Amino acid sequence: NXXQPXSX
Repeated sequence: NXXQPXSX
């Protein structure tokens, strides 16, 4: 998860 690129 995260607003970051595909991850988690």
